[PDB]
Amino acid sequence: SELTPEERSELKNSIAEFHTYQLDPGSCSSLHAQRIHAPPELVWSIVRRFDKPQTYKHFIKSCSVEQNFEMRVGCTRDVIVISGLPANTSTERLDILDDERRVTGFSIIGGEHRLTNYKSVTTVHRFEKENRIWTVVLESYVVDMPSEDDTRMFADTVVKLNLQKLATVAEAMAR
Ligand SMILES: CCCCCCSC1=C(C)[C@](O)(/C=C/C(C)=C\C(=O)O)C(C)(C)CC1=O
Repeated sequence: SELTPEERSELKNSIAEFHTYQLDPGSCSSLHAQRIHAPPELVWSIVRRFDKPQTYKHFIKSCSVEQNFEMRVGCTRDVIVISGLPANTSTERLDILDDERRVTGFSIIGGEHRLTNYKSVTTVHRFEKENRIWTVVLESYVVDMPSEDDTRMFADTVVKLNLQKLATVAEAMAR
């Protein structure tokens, strides 16, 4: 369940525009994709909701935002992760929200974990071939490379699961 040459071709321009980074030495990047057999805007409605990432993020326990919270670039959230993980909390600034083009992204700017300078971008993309509408989501990130330990593996495993749960959650709401 990875993207076909055609989906790849269609998404080539989105990758160039939102998922291409100028790396700092000592940093790395990753790109993940997820087909979702559901409508784009449904997917998009969950992805944009920067105050409720628990809706589709596997390992989030709770997420609080400030009083009278309004969703704008520069606003933060404090995420608490579930028990038994090697992280407790994360605090995150929304770096992008384009409802027109369906692009968000955020940076992890503190918390009790070991990701250093993590920033990701998430984009939702509509597909159609004779009466079948479906969605592909792309998510990329940049982080610092890490004696101990193993932040890339953590990041890849977490985004992959979140993308699988996103799909599961949105395909249900397509009820
Ligand atoms: C080793 C089994 C995979 C679990 C390790 C991931 S625990 C974890 C989790 C679940 C995180 O939310 C990571 C989230 C990430 C990388 C992406 C995202 O949430 O979109 C942080 C608290 C920010 C960093 C972190 O360490």
